[PDB]
Amino acid sequence: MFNQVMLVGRLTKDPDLRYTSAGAAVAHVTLAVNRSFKNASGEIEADYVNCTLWRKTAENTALYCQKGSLVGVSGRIQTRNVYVTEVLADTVRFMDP
Amino acid sequence: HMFNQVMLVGRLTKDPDLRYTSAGAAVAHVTLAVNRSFKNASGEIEADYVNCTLWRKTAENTALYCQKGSLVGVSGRIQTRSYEVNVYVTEVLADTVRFMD
Amino acid sequence: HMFNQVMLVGRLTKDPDLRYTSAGAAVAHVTLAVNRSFKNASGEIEADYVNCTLWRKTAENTALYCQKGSLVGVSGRIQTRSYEVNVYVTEVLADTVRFMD
Amino acid sequence: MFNQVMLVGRLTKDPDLRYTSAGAAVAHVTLAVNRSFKNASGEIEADYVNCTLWRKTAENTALYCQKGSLVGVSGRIQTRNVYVTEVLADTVRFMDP
DNA sequence: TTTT
DNA sequence: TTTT
DNA sequence: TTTTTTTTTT
DNA sequence: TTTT
DNA sequence: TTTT
DNA sequence: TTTTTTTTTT
Repeated sequence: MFNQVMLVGRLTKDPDLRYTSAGAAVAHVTLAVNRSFKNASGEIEADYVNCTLWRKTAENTALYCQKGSLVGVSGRIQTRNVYVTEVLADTVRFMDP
Repeated sequence: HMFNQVMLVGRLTKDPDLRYTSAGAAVAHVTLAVNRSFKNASGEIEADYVNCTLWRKTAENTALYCQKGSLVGVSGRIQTRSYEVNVYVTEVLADTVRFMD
Repeated sequence: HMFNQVMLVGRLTKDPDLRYTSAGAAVAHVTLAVNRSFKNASGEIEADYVNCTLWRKTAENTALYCQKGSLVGVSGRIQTRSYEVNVYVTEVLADTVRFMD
Repeated sequence: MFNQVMLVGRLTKDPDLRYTSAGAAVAHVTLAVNRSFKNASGEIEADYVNCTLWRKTAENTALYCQKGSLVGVSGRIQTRNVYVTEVLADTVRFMDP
Protein backbone atom coordinates (compact mmCIF):
# COMPACT_ATOMS: atom_id res chain seq x y z
CA MET A 1 0.00 0.00 0.00
CA PHE A 2 1.82 3.13 -1.18
CA ASN A 3 1.52 6.66 -2.38
CA GLN A 4 3.72 8.07 -5.09
CA VAL A 5 3.68 11.17 -7.23
CA MET A 6 5.82 12.35 -10.16
CA LEU A 7 5.52 16.00 -11.21
CA VAL A 8 7.57 18.20 -13.49
CA GLY A 9 6.29 21.75 -13.71
CA ARG A 10 7.25 25.38 -13.29
CA LEU A 11 7.25 27.35 -10.03
CA THR A 12 4.61 30.05 -9.95
CA LYS A 13 6.49 32.10 -7.27
CA ASP A 14 9.88 32.25 -5.63
CA PRO A 15 9.95 29.47 -3.03
CA ASP A 16 8.69 30.29 0.46
CA LEU A 17 11.50 29.30 2.84
CA ARG A 18 10.63 29.44 6.54
CA TYR A 19 12.21 27.78 9.60
CA THR A 20 10.36 25.85 12.33
CA SER A 21 10.97 27.03 15.90
CA ALA A 22 13.17 23.92 16.32
CA GLY A 23 15.33 25.16 13.39
CA ALA A 24 14.14 22.98 10.49
CA ALA A 25 14.00 24.57 7.10
CA VAL A 26 10.64 24.10 5.40
CA ALA A 27 9.47 25.54 2.09
CA HIS A 28 6.22 25.84 0.18
CA VAL A 29 6.26 25.96 -3.55
CA THR A 30 3.44 25.76 -6.05
CA LEU A 31 3.97 23.95 -9.35
CA ALA A 32 2.14 24.85 -12.51
CA VAL A 33 1.73 21.70 -14.60
CA ASN A 34 0.19 22.33 -17.99
CA ARG A 35 -2.01 19.55 -19.29
CA SER A 36 -1.52 17.86 -22.67
CA PHE A 37 -4.89 18.51 -24.30
CA LYS A 38 -7.06 21.61 -24.94
CA ASN A 39 -10.43 22.33 -23.34
CA ALA A 40 -13.64 22.97 -25.35
CA SER A 41 -12.51 26.60 -25.98
CA GLY A 42 -9.14 25.39 -27.34
CA GLU A 43 -7.03 26.27 -24.34
CA ILE A 44 -4.38 24.45 -22.34
CA GLU A 45 -4.97 24.73 -18.60
CA ALA A 46 -2.53 24.01 -15.81
CA ASP A 47 -2.88 22.29 -12.50
CA TYR A 48 -1.34 24.16 -9.56
CA VAL A 49 0.17 21.75 -7.11
CA ASN A 50 1.31 22.91 -3.71
CA CYS A 51 4.36 21.05 -2.54
CA THR A 52 6.07 21.31 0.75
CA LEU A 53 9.83 20.70 0.99
CA TRP A 54 11.94 20.07 4.13
CA ARG A 55 15.42 20.78 5.40
CA LYS A 56 18.22 20.69 2.86
CA THR A 57 15.74 20.09 0.01
CA ALA A 58 13.92 23.22 1.07
CA GLU A 59 17.10 25.27 1.36
CA ASN A 60 18.48 24.12 -1.94
CA THR A 61 15.24 24.63 -3.80
CA ALA A 62 15.23 28.19 -2.43
CA LEU A 63 18.85 28.81 -3.40
CA TYR A 64 18.59 27.58 -6.95
CA CYS A 65 15.00 28.14 -8.13
CA GLN A 66 12.89 31.28 -8.63
CA LYS A 67 9.44 32.00 -9.99
CA GLY A 68 9.51 30.39 -13.46
CA SER A 69 12.08 27.62 -12.69
CA LEU A 70 11.43 24.22 -14.23
CA VAL A 71 11.48 21.68 -11.42
CA GLY A 72 10.94 17.95 -11.01
CA VAL A 73 9.46 16.67 -7.76
CA SER A 74 8.64 13.24 -6.46
CA GLY A 75 6.94 12.55 -3.17
CA ARG A 76 3.55 11.63 -1.69
CA ILE A 77 0.11 13.22 -1.42
CA GLN A 78 -0.23 14.30 2.20
CA THR A 79 -3.40 15.55 3.88
CA ARG A 80 -3.74 17.73 7.02
CA ASN A 81 -12.22 23.77 9.65
CA VAL A 82 -8.83 23.35 7.84
CA TYR A 83 -9.00 20.77 4.95
CA VAL A 84 -5.56 20.92 3.21
CA THR A 85 -3.96 18.49 0.74
CA GLU A 86 -0.43 18.83 -0.70
CA VAL A 87 2.48 16.89 -2.09
CA LEU A 88 5.22 16.21 0.45
CA ALA A 89 8.36 16.27 -1.73
CA ASP A 90 11.29 14.12 -0.85
CA THR A 91 13.47 14.82 -3.87
CA VAL A 92 13.55 17.86 -6.14
CA ARG A 93 15.36 18.04 -9.48
CA PHE A 94 16.49 21.35 -10.96
CA MET A 95 15.99 21.31 -14.68
CA ASP A 96 16.85 24.89 -15.58
CA PRO A 97 19.56 25.16 -18.27
CA HIS B 1 8.23 20.15 -20.74
CA MET B 2 5.66 18.95 -18.14
CA PHE B 3 4.52 15.79 -16.40
CA ASN B 4 1.98 14.75 -13.81
CA GLN B 5 1.34 11.19 -12.60
CA VAL B 6 0.44 9.48 -9.38
CA MET B 7 0.08 5.88 -8.27
CA LEU B 8 -1.83 4.91 -5.10
CA VAL B 9 -2.98 1.85 -3.25
CA GLY B 10 -5.57 2.49 -0.54
CA ARG B 11 -8.94 1.55 0.95
CA LEU B 12 -12.20 3.32 0.16
CA THR B 13 -13.53 5.25 3.14
CA LYS B 14 -17.14 5.10 1.88
CA ASP B 15 -19.06 3.36 -0.90
CA PRO B 16 -18.41 5.12 -4.24
CA ASP B 17 -20.56 8.12 -5.21
CA LEU B 18 -21.97 7.34 -8.67
CA ARG B 19 -23.47 10.26 -10.55
CA TYR B 20 -24.32 11.11 -14.17
CA THR B 21 -23.73 14.47 -15.92
CA SER B 22 -26.75 15.82 -17.77
CA ALA B 23 -24.75 14.85 -20.84
CA GLY B 24 -25.11 11.22 -19.68
CA ALA B 25 -21.59 10.52 -18.43
CA ALA B 26 -21.00 8.42 -15.35
CA VAL B 27 -18.70 10.05 -12.80
CA ALA B 28 -17.71 8.75 -9.37
CA HIS B 29 -16.17 10.26 -6.29
CA VAL B 30 -14.17 8.15 -4.04
CA THR B 31 -11.89 8.85 -1.11
CA LEU B 32 -8.89 6.58 -0.49
CA ALA B 33 -7.29 6.04 2.86
CA VAL B 34 -3.60 5.45 2.17
CA ASN B 35 -1.85 4.22 5.32
CA ARG B 36 1.70 5.58 5.79
CA SER B 37 4.83 3.36 6.18
CA PHE B 38 6.16 5.13 9.31
CA LYS B 39 4.45 5.83 12.66
CA ASN B 40 3.70 8.93 14.79
CA ALA B 41 4.71 10.02 18.31
CA SER B 42 2.11 7.59 19.76
CA GLY B 43 3.24 4.66 17.58
CA GLU B 44 0.08 4.67 15.49
CA ILE B 45 -0.35 4.43 11.71
CA GLU B 46 -2.08 7.50 10.28
CA ALA B 47 -3.55 7.54 6.79
CA ASP B 48 -3.76 10.22 4.08
CA TYR B 49 -7.13 10.75 2.56
CA VAL B 50 -7.01 11.29 -1.12
CA ASN B 51 -10.05 12.22 -3.15
CA CYS B 52 -10.30 10.63 -6.56
CA THR B 53 -12.64 11.25 -9.42
CA LEU B 54 -13.47 8.43 -11.87
CA TRP B 55 -15.24 8.67 -15.28
CA ARG B 56 -17.25 6.58 -17.69
CA LYS B 57 -16.92 2.77 -17.30
CA THR B 58 -14.27 3.10 -14.60
CA ALA B 59 -16.74 4.98 -12.44
CA GLU B 60 -19.43 2.39 -13.07
CA ASN B 61 -17.20 -0.59 -12.52
CA THR B 62 -15.66 0.70 -9.32
CA ALA B 63 -19.19 1.49 -8.22
CA LEU B 64 -20.36 -2.01 -9.09
CA TYR B 65 -17.46 -3.89 -7.57
CA CYS B 66 -16.02 -1.86 -4.66
CA GLN B 67 -17.57 -0.57 -1.43
CA LYS B 68 -16.41 0.99 1.88
CA GLY B 69 -13.28 -0.93 2.87
CA SER B 70 -12.29 -2.16 -0.62
CA LEU B 71 -8.59 -2.11 -1.29
CA VAL B 72 -8.06 -0.34 -4.55
CA GLY B 73 -5.09 0.55 -6.69
CA VAL B 74 -5.22 3.73 -8.69
CA SER B 75 -3.10 5.53 -11.21
CA GLY B 76 -3.87 8.94 -12.69
CA ARG B 77 -2.98 12.61 -12.29
CA ILE B 78 -3.44 15.39 -9.78
CA GLN B 79 -5.90 18.01 -10.79
CA THR B 80 -6.78 21.29 -9.15
CA ARG B 81 -10.12 23.21 -9.15
CA SER B 82 -11.73 26.30 -7.65
CA TYR B 83 -15.45 26.76 -7.12
CA GLU B 84 -17.88 29.15 -5.34
CA VAL B 85 -16.98 31.81 -0.65
CA ASN B 86 -14.26 30.46 -3.06
CA VAL B 87 -12.65 27.03 -2.38
CA TYR B 88 -9.43 25.31 -3.57
CA VAL B 89 -9.56 21.57 -4.31
CA THR B 90 -6.85 19.12 -5.33
CA GLU B 91 -7.88 15.67 -6.47
CA VAL B 92 -6.50 12.74 -8.30
CA LEU B 93 -8.21 12.09 -11.56
CA ALA B 94 -8.01 8.22 -11.92
CA ASP B 95 -7.29 6.74 -15.34
CA THR B 96 -7.36 3.16 -14.11
CA VAL B 97 -8.27 1.36 -10.98
CA ARG B 98 -7.38 -2.08 -9.92
CA PHE B 99 -9.68 -4.03 -7.70
CA MET B 100 -7.50 -5.66 -5.11
CA ASP B 101 -9.94 -7.15 -2.56
CA HIS C 1 -4.45 -8.81 -4.33
CA MET C 2 -1.93 -7.62 -6.99
CA PHE C 3 -0.61 -4.43 -8.53
CA ASN C 4 1.93 -3.39 -11.13
CA GLN C 5 2.64 0.19 -12.26
CA VAL C 6 5.63 2.21 -13.31
CA MET C 7 6.23 5.85 -14.18
CA LEU C 8 9.31 6.99 -16.12
CA VAL C 9 10.76 10.09 -17.66
CA GLY C 10 13.66 9.50 -20.06
CA ARG C 11 15.16 10.16 -23.49
CA LEU C 12 14.80 7.84 -26.47
CA THR C 13 18.08 6.21 -27.41
CA LYS C 14 16.99 5.65 -31.03
CA ASP C 15 14.09 6.66 -33.27
CA PRO C 16 11.01 4.53 -32.45
CA ASP C 17 10.58 1.15 -34.16
CA LEU C 18 7.13 1.19 -35.77
CA ARG C 19 5.76 -2.16 -36.86
CA TYR C 20 2.35 -3.65 -37.67
CA THR C 21 1.06 -7.11 -36.64
CA SER C 22 -0.41 -9.14 -39.48
CA ALA C 23 -3.69 -8.37 -37.72
CA GLY C 24 -3.05 -4.69 -38.59
CA ALA C 25 -2.09 -3.32 -35.18
CA ALA C 26 0.63 -0.73 -34.83
CA VAL C 27 3.27 -1.61 -32.24
CA ALA C 28 6.43 0.32 -31.36
CA HIS C 29 9.61 -0.48 -29.53
CA VAL C 30 11.44 2.21 -27.81
CA THR C 31 14.32 2.29 -25.37
CA LEU C 32 14.46 5.04 -22.72
CA ALA C 33 17.62 6.29 -21.13
CA VAL C 34 16.66 7.29 -17.59
CA ASN C 35 19.52 9.22 -15.96
CA ARG C 36 20.00 8.47 -12.24
CA SER C 37 19.91 11.15 -9.46
CA PHE C 38 23.19 10.07 -7.79
CA LYS C 39 26.69 9.64 -9.29
CA ASN C 40 29.28 6.82 -9.51
CA ALA C 41 32.87 6.42 -8.25
CA SER C 42 34.08 8.65 -11.14
CA GLY C 43 31.45 11.35 -10.52
CA GLU C 44 29.54 10.58 -13.70
CA ILE C 45 25.79 10.18 -14.27
CA GLU C 46 24.90 6.71 -15.56
CA ALA C 47 21.53 5.95 -17.11
CA ASP C 48 19.25 2.89 -16.98
CA TYR C 49 17.99 1.66 -20.28
CA VAL C 50 14.42 0.60 -20.18
CA ASN C 51 12.69 -1.05 -23.10
CA CYS C 52 9.11 -0.04 -23.68
CA THR C 53 6.48 -1.41 -25.98
CA LEU C 54 3.70 0.87 -27.29
CA TRP C 55 0.45 -0.12 -29.09
CA ARG C 56 -2.13 1.27 -31.46
CA LYS C 57 -2.31 5.10 -31.69
CA THR C 58 0.28 5.56 -28.95
CA ALA C 59 2.80 3.69 -31.05
CA GLU C 60 1.94 5.75 -34.12
CA ASN C 61 1.95 9.06 -32.34
CA THR C 62 5.22 8.50 -30.54
CA ALA C 63 6.59 7.38 -33.87
CA LEU C 64 5.29 10.50 -35.58
CA TYR C 65 6.38 12.99 -32.95
CA CYS C 66 9.48 11.65 -31.15
CA GLN C 67 12.93 10.64 -32.40
CA LYS C 68 16.36 9.78 -30.93
CA GLY C 69 16.92 12.25 -28.10
CA SER C 70 13.24 13.08 -27.39
CA LEU C 71 12.40 13.46 -23.74
CA VAL C 72 9.41 11.32 -23.05
CA GLY C 73 7.28 10.56 -20.04
CA VAL C 74 5.77 7.13 -19.75
CA SER C 75 3.42 5.29 -17.45
CA GLY C 76 2.49 1.62 -17.75
CA ARG C 77 3.37 -1.78 -16.31
CA ILE C 78 6.28 -4.19 -16.28
CA GLN C 79 5.77 -7.26 -18.35
CA THR C 80 7.90 -10.35 -18.69
CA ARG C 81 8.34 -12.71 -21.70
CA SER C 82 10.35 -15.73 -22.78
CA TYR C 83 11.13 -16.64 -26.38
CA GLU C 84 13.34 -19.06 -28.38
CA VAL C 85 18.32 -20.83 -26.96
CA ASN C 86 15.61 -19.48 -24.55
CA VAL C 87 15.71 -15.79 -23.45
CA TYR C 88 14.13 -13.83 -20.55
CA VAL C 89 12.87 -10.29 -21.26
CA THR C 90 11.38 -7.66 -18.97
CA GLU C 91 9.80 -4.61 -20.54
CA VAL C 92 7.51 -1.81 -19.66
CA LEU C 93 4.27 -1.91 -21.54
CA ALA C 94 3.36 1.85 -21.93
CA ASP C 95 -0.27 2.89 -21.53
CA THR C 96 0.43 6.57 -22.10
CA VAL C 97 3.31 8.67 -23.18
CA ARG C 98 3.82 12.31 -22.78
CA PHE C 99 5.85 14.23 -25.29
CA MET C 100 8.07 16.52 -23.31
CA ASP C 101 10.50 18.01 -25.87
CA MET D 1 13.56 12.82 -14.91
CA PHE D 2 12.76 9.84 -12.67
CA ASN D 3 12.09 6.17 -12.47
CA GLN D 4 9.50 4.70 -10.16
CA VAL D 5 7.83 1.34 -9.80
CA MET D 6 5.00 0.06 -7.59
CA LEU D 7 4.51 -3.71 -7.37
CA VAL D 8 2.46 -5.91 -5.08
CA GLY D 9 2.82 -9.60 -5.82
CA ARG D 10 3.71 -12.95 -4.32
CA LEU D 11 7.21 -14.39 -3.93
CA THR D 12 7.81 -17.41 -6.14
CA LYS D 13 10.66 -18.74 -3.90
CA ASP D 14 12.14 -18.15 -0.48
CA PRO D 15 14.31 -15.03 -0.75
CA ASP D 16 17.94 -15.50 -1.78
CA LEU D 17 20.01 -13.77 0.91
CA ARG D 18 23.73 -13.48 0.17
CA TYR D 19 26.43 -11.17 1.57
CA THR D 20 28.95 -9.14 -0.47
CA SER D 21 32.62 -9.68 0.41
CA ALA D 22 32.48 -6.26 2.13
CA GLY D 23 29.65 -7.59 4.37
CA ALA D 24 26.53 -6.07 2.79
CA ALA D 25 23.41 -8.15 2.79
CA VAL D 26 21.83 -8.43 -0.65
CA ALA D 27 18.82 -10.50 -1.67
CA HIS D 28 17.14 -11.54 -4.90
CA VAL D 29 13.47 -12.21 -4.94
CA THR D 30 11.11 -12.79 -7.83
CA LEU D 31 7.56 -11.44 -7.66
CA ALA D 32 4.66 -13.05 -9.42
CA VAL D 33 2.16 -10.34 -10.36
CA ASN D 34 -1.03 -11.68 -11.88
CA ARG D 35 -2.60 -9.47 -14.51
CA SER D 36 -6.21 -8.26 -14.37
CA PHE D 37 -7.56 -9.62 -17.64
CA LYS D 38 -7.65 -13.05 -19.35
CA ASN D 39 -5.79 -14.01 -22.53
CA ALA D 40 -7.53 -15.40 -25.66
CA SER D 41 -7.68 -18.87 -24.02
CA GLY D 42 -9.37 -17.41 -20.90
CA GLU D 43 -6.38 -17.52 -18.60
CA ILE D 44 -4.80 -15.07 -16.20
CA GLU D 45 -1.03 -14.86 -16.64
CA ALA D 46 1.50 -13.40 -14.26
CA ASP D 47 4.55 -11.27 -14.77
CA TYR D 48 7.64 -12.44 -12.89
CA VAL D 49 9.65 -9.49 -11.68
CA ASN D 50 13.12 -9.96 -10.29
CA CYS D 51 13.85 -7.53 -7.52
CA THR D 52 17.06 -7.04 -5.71
CA LEU D 53 17.03 -5.87 -2.07
CA TRP D 54 19.94 -4.49 0.01
CA ARG D 55 21.12 -4.49 3.59
CA LYS D 56 18.46 -4.38 6.27
CA THR D 57 15.68 -4.57 3.65
CA ALA D 58 17.27 -7.73 2.35
CA GLU D 59 17.69 -9.25 5.80
CA ASN D 60 14.19 -8.41 6.91
CA THR D 61 12.59 -9.65 3.72
CA ALA D 62 14.46 -12.93 4.28
CA LEU D 63 13.41 -13.17 7.93
CA TYR D 64 9.74 -12.53 7.39
CA CYS D 65 8.83 -13.77 3.90
CA GLN D 66 8.89 -17.22 2.27
CA LYS D 67 7.81 -18.62 -1.07
CA GLY D 68 4.15 -17.56 -1.34
CA SER D 69 4.39 -14.37 0.80
CA LEU D 70 2.41 -11.36 -0.39
CA VAL D 71 4.82 -8.45 -0.64
CA GLY D 72 4.72 -4.81 -1.72
CA VAL D 73 7.82 -3.29 -3.28
CA SER D 74 8.65 0.14 -4.57
CA GLY D 75 11.88 1.07 -6.27
CA ARG D 76 13.38 1.70 -9.71
CA ILE D 77 14.05 -0.31 -12.87
CA GLN D 78 17.80 -0.87 -12.94
CA THR D 79 19.79 -2.30 -15.84
CA ARG D 80 23.23 -4.02 -15.77
CA ASN D 81 27.11 -10.75 -23.17
CA VAL D 82 25.09 -10.12 -19.94
CA TYR D 83 21.88 -8.05 -20.57
CA VAL D 84 20.01 -7.96 -17.19
CA THR D 85 17.14 -5.73 -16.04
CA GLU D 86 15.59 -5.76 -12.54
CA VAL D 87 13.80 -3.66 -9.99
CA LEU D 88 16.08 -2.22 -7.32
CA ALA D 89 13.77 -2.15 -4.27
CA ASP D 90 14.19 0.50 -1.66
CA THR D 91 11.20 -0.33 0.51
CA VAL D 92 9.39 -3.63 0.99
CA ARG D 93 6.03 -4.04 2.71
CA PHE D 94 4.98 -7.34 4.28
CA MET D 95 1.32 -7.93 3.68
CA ASP D 96 0.91 -11.44 5.03
CA PRO D 97 -1.85 -11.72 7.67
C1' DT E 1 13.94 -21.40 -12.92
C1' DT E 2 7.81 -19.20 -11.60
C1' DT E 3 3.40 -17.56 -6.61
C1' DT E 4 -2.76 -17.93 -3.72
C1' DT F 1 -13.48 14.13 10.90
C1' DT F 2 -12.76 9.01 6.85
C1' DT F 3 -10.32 2.70 5.70
C1' DT F 4 -8.22 -2.39 7.38
C1' DT G 1 2.40 17.59 -29.99
C1' DT G 2 -1.38 12.39 -28.74
C1' DT G 3 -3.37 8.86 -26.09
C1' DT G 4 -9.94 6.17 -24.38
C1' DT G 5 -11.95 11.25 -21.69
C1' DT G 6 -10.69 15.18 -21.14
C1' DT G 7 -16.92 16.26 -19.22
C1' DT G 8 -19.68 17.30 -13.28
C1' DT G 9 -20.32 18.53 -7.78
C1' DT G 10 -17.90 19.39 -3.18
C1' DT H 1 -2.97 33.83 -4.68
C1' DT H 2 -1.04 30.99 -10.37
C1' DT H 3 4.34 29.51 -14.34
C1' DT H 4 7.45 29.41 -20.41
C1' DT I 1 27.02 -1.31 -25.82
C1' DT I 2 22.26 3.19 -25.99
C1' DT I 3 20.09 9.55 -24.54
C1' DT I 4 20.92 15.08 -23.19
C1' DT J 1 -13.68 -8.52 -10.74
C1' DT J 2 -13.00 -3.79 -15.22
C1' DT J 3 -10.79 -0.23 -17.63
C1' DT J 4 -9.16 1.72 -24.48
C1' DT J 5 -5.68 -3.14 -25.63
C1' DT J 6 -4.63 -6.72 -23.79
C1' DT J 7 -2.27 -8.38 -29.73
C1' DT J 8 3.88 -8.91 -32.14
C1' DT J 9 9.52 -9.38 -32.44
C1' DT J 10 14.08 -9.19 -29.80
